[PDB]
Amino acid sequence: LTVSARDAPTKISTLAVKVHGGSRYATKDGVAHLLNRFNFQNTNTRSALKLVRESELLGGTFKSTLDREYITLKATFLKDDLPYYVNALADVLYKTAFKPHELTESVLPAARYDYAVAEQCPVKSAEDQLYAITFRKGLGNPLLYDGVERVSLQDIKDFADKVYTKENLEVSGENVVEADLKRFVDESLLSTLPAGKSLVSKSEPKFFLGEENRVRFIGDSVAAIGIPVNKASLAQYEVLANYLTSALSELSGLISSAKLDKFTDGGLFTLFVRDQDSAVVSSNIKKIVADLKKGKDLSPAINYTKLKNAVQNESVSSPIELNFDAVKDFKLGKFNYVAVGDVSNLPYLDEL
Amino acid sequence: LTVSARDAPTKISTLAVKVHGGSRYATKDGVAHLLNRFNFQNTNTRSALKLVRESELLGGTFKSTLDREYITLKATFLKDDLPYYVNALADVLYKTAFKPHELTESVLPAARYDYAVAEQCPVKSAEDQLYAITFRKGLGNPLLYDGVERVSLQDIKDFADKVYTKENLEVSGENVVEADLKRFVDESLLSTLPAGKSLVSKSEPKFFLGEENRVRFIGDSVAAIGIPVNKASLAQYEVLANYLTSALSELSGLISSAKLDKFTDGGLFTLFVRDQDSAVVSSNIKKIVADLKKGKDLSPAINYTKLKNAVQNESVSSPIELNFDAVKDFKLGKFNYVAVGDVSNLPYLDEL
Amino acid sequence: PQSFTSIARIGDYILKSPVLSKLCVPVANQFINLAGYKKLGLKFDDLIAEENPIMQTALRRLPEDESYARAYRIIRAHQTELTHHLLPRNEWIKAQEDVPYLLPYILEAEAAAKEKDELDNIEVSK
Amino acid sequence: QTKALSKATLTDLPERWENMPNLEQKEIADNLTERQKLPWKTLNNEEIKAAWYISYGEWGPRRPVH
Amino acid sequence: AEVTQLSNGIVVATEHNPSAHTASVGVVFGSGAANENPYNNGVSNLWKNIFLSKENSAVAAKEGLALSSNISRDFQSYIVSSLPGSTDKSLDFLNQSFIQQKANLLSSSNFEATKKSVLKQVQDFEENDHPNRVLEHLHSTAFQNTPLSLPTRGTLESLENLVVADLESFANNHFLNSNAVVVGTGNIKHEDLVNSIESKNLSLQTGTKPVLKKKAAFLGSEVRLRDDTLPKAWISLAVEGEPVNSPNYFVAKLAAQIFGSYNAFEPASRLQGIKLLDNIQEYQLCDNFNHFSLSYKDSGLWGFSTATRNVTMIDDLIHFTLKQWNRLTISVTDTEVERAKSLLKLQLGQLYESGNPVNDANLLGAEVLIKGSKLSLGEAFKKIDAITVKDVKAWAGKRLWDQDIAIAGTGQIEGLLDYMRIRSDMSMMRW
Repeated sequence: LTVSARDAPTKISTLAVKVHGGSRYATKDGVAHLLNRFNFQNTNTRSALKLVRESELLGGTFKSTLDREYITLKATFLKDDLPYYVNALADVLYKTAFKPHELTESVLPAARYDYAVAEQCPVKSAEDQLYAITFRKGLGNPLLYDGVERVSLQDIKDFADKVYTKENLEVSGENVVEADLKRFVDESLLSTLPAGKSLVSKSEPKFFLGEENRVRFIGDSVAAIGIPVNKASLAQYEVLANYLTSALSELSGLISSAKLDKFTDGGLFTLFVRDQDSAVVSSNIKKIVADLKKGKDLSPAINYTKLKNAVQNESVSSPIELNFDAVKDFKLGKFNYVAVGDVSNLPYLDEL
Repeated sequence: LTVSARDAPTKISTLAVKVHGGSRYATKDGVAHLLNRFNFQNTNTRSALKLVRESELLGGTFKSTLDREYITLKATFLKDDLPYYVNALADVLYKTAFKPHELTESVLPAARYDYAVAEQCPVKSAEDQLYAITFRKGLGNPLLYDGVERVSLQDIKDFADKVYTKENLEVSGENVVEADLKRFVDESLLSTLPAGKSLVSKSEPKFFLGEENRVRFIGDSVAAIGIPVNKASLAQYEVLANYLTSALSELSGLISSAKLDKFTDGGLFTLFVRDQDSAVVSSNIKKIVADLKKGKDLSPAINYTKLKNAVQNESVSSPIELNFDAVKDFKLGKFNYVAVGDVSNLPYLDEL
Repeated sequence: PQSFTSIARIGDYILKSPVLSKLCVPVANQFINLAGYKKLGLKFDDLIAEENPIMQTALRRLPEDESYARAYRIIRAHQTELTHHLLPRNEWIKAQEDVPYLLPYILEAEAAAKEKDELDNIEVSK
Repeated sequence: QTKALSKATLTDLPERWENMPNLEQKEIADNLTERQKLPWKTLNNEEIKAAWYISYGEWGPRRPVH
Repeated sequence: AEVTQLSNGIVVATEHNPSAHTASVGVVFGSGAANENPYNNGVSNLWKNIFLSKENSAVAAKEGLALSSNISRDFQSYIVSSLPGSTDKSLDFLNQSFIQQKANLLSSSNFEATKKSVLKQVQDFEENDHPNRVLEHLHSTAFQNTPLSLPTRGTLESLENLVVADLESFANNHFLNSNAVVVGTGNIKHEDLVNSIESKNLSLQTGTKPVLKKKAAFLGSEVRLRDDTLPKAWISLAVEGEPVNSPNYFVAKLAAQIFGSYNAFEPASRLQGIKLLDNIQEYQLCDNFNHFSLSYKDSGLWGFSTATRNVTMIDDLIHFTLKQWNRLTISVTDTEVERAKSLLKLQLGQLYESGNPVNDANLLGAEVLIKGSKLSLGEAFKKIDAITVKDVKAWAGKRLWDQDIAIAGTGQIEGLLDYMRIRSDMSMMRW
């Protein structure tokens, strides 16, 4: 129950409850996706229809987002409607109904739609293959439920009992008085959640290097590399991720995408080359790693990196605050590799 | 044009033209499968309907089978109808029509059915993953067409006149007079075929060891190990394959199956452990590798596998002529490993 | 076309009263016995007419084993009256077995539909 | 000392006793005569139904007149 | 070709084939699952599976012997196959563990493990193998309350009451010298087999099997094990057919071969010369069919089985195949008979003349056990070549035209009509 708020002279407020309950902490494969798709169904006192109708008549919307580390419950609204949305989020966390007819009618088809639209992108396929071969049963758990191991409703209730605790959540408001928000998150049902324990680890997530995975796919072909990053080398890989997709590099005509996912205890640098034929993406990824194995100076891209990091941490005000000033050179060491698509024409890891 | 036959005082003859045109020799992925499904469509002088409705009245059937090395064109018939069937198979090899309406109406739906029936068995998935991670671009080709790289009709015609050459085929006849078969294979259209090159290579197929692959799948989970075998140690692994499935071994209740695919330049020993829940598959495959990493005395199973080899060389007549007597001991070295199914609970190659 | 919330409201007011429960429940039990649906092997919730969206949602939300038992009791009732007999006396639905099983599903679907039609005719107090 | 018979050759004897291939009628009468020599609290009540029926059942000579 | 002799109590039959590389001996009894009650149903399955235990088969594997066995309606066999020089190791094994010293096989802690795996085996049969379980249900509703109505694997409710006393009781009643043929196929010669079965003085048992009090009678009936959670609809449907040693045995085989088998997904199975295909192909009525002629000792079965996913047009599939059956009585052509003759000669040649000598042992044992000898393949071909169109028309007027049928179905068989519409399809109103 960390409660932080950032005031503004502005019409629209937003309010996010972030719990550490994402796919990192999934006891079964995809129980976090089903809890996320379950989030704003009906509670004991208010139906899910009544919440949507009353919030529309009051002027706001709810959303629930799932990433690897978090489950986020966001509410965007007009500024002086704050305690309604606080009590709505508190009721969603405290007392959700967990009915089998809501599992089988509205939650499971929504999750099936989510997985069916994430399968069609070979970049997300390669990204989760990358996560799975770098970290195995920590962050390598799958993001979305695909029914490979069957998740019953009692599993969803048990996962919600595990992660919806008082020590595992953060209340984060934007354009809202902090004294009013702090008065409204006690005087509530957030202050009678179980004071469990916070599931975040302070250790290192036990990475793996030199791994390779190839999956066939009809459509675009994607060759991807991935490098696990510890905590102290985070700024260097962020300057690399902004250098490789900018005009300073010779390689962004070849690199389709490149980013760095940052967590509390490290991160993963991902690079994706994508095209519709395999000769182009093969020669491209060979050129990328052949000229990343020779060094690159990244000190041109430091100010550009400070700019992009400012514009992408303007949104959330719990960022990581890297330094960026002590980064000079990069040389590619060992890395994990994923082929997706026409895998018998994409290169292997020992050919890179 | 090696013609060989073997008489018998019986009623059913069986001709076979076997072509070195399997997946190992495929140019694009699944061209051997599409040529195999194309095989008995219509020729330039006789329709595919006329062939079936005259072969039924003469009393015989045609078939054509695909594996990694061969495309086999088999004709099972009543004994004194032999020149009809040698001219039928000669017409199929020499002059088949290759019409695009035949590609889009018969051959592509038949191949789609073959892929969809082999996709549901997780042992076929694990076997092709095993082949692909052991051998990479020769024998590790995909066996069936699944449309990841698009095969045209001109690709099928090019593969057909690449592999349907006079030096790349054998003619083998069960219950056939050999003098009359040799007289009927010349004075035919197997004399007009191009005297091309024989595609079989007497090298070693360049295996890879220590590889691992994990495939998501809904249903039964399979853990498979695979060991490439040279020409010398072929029979030690055959004795091992017949020892592990017989009642001599205490591991026969844990092993779903175990076999050794033999070629003219070595082979692959595959072992599959399959059920419906990942805890039993993990426990069993850990027990299998922990027992095989210690020694196994294979000398009890020698006469048993002499019988088994006689049995399985009654059906085929591809004799590899193995020793079986110098086989004394086995100890597992390095091996490739495939986990198909609930791969978040199946063990990795680290833990085996 | 009387809603089950009305039936449940009147019935609960009857059953929680001291006087008229002890008068009105024996005549109800005699009414149930003389109805004679139990002699055909049917519980009462098999008798509710199902061609309306409330009962279709309740039968869709009914669990899988109860639905198979209900389907067998209906097919057995049709086969019994097709022969103009009754079920034998050991096959009659007993009084402790005649439970309301579809009633919570019908009641929650009816409450959801009434809340929906109250929200569709809502009026803000401005 | 002859112990009890199998369950699954004497379950419901009084209805399949006459569809009986007639050799095993003998090798089911004799072991019941053998089993009767024990103390009568030994016997399970499946055979006491069967031993009564072979003696006193309405079959063979005790078939009804119509 | 086949030779068959009679020792002091045992009949011995061999099919010597000197170009084979395995030899295979064994004993074929004459009491399959048609010699059981509804209460010891599954005894022959338990004997099949305690003959193939791991500790019984390890002893055979150390000597290079491979065990095989088969439970059918009429017969049951127990076959030991090995290399051609080691036929007497096989005869020694079959004697010393199955015939005389069967007290180690019937151990408890072996019976319990085998009974547990047989229970698991039939439990996975009854809920996963759909065409064969409706063929067993067609048998169990066509021949009901007669001994041919029993499933060969047994029943989960029946099998869990079995003990070792039932197995040894069945062994005493049926594993006899009067009931058994000792078979030898592969390249074992006959004189060596009789010399080594009189060298050892092999004797099985000395009684005589009980004779069943009622014969199998075909009852026109139906059974519907419908299950809407399955993808397809599996339907078997049959009339009473010819038993073995009929004069109309090969006419029934030929009349089933006229309509043949079909697979919707093999392109050379769509081009066959059957006139049923150009009625069921236009709307894709079925996935597959096969027309069978099952012959037993008492009675027989003649019919077909289909699996279809077109669950809305099951009744027209049934209607079109039964209106094709009517043509056998009325208007079967010369050409259909010649085509079925050639295909039947091919099918029998592939069945008998095959490389496997286990299958030859099963076939030779059942044939010599039921009729004292074995009809050669040349005489079978000369009996197939003599069939005319009038023989098919006479047989179909006798056995097919307007006869009672037996139906079994599972899956989505709501679209399958009742007994009376299908039975009224069995005879058209002469148009």
